[PDB]
Amino acid sequence: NTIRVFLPNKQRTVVNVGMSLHDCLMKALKVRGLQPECCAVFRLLKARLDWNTDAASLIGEELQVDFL
Amino acid sequence: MTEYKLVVVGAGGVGKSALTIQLIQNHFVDEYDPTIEDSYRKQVVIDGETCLLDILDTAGQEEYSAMRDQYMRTGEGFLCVFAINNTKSFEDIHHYREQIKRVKDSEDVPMVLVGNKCDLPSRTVDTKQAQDLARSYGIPFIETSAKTRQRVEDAFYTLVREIRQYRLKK
Ligand SMILES: Nc1nc2c(ncn2[C@@H]2O[C@H](COP(=O)(O)OP(=O)(O)NP(=O)(O)O)[C@@H](O)[C@H]2O)c(=O)[nH]1
Ligand SMILES: [Mg+2]
Repeated sequence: NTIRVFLPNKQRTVVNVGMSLHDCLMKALKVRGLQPECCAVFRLLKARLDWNTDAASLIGEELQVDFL
Repeated sequence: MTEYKLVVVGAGGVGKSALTIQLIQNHFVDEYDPTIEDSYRKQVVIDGETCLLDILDTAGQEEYSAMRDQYMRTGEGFLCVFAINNTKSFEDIHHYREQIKRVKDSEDVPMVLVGNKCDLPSRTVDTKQAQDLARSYGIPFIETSAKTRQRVEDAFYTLVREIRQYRLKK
């Protein structure tokens, strides 16, 4: 139950997943100096996802966080 | 701008992530958050020169060991971390180093041995024993504390200097 997430500035994380995308990516963004309120999260193969989306609903797919 | 691909390896719970986060920013995580894989990028100044570090923070838990071959092939230098109150993690260093050399098919791979958690009074690996291990490997040894930031920058920067010299050995 993992999701690979590409992050801004050529970074990446793998998160183990029932909580939303915001809650489970908050820490990865914070330690890299990124405010979630300044970013959007997308599902690859890009379509923007709501930050409150259930992370469990995205298990197996690859996500990307980009500056807004 | 010169770039360095650093990889932090070692048994679970030795402090790889705490050390990496302390380098990236001043912050000490005091919680259980095992890593699967995390990559960080930071521009730093080392010996007056601006450098770009790409740091791969790896999983200590063996369930994720299938990822090791790939990151050992790609990494340019390895921060080999044990905890000074965990003799098992010190014993694990040997096999991490051997596997890196096996995967890269080379006996000369930039590495630094790091004994973390030196803020703890309870120690099971003497500094002298770890220094001697590093001496026989031919690599630097540094004792660190992610909690107090003691020698954290020194550890990563020493690894960069090892890579910088290895590239010129060409
Ligand atoms: N006292 C002390 N505790 C530390 C130090 N560094 C890390 N810790 C604690 O040790 C535990 C493990 O730290 P962590 O960085 O997550 O270890 P890890 O090597 O990344 N684990 P994993 O391989 O599973 O991802 C956490 O409780 C962290 O607070 C240190 O220098 N001193
Ligand atoms: Mg970790």
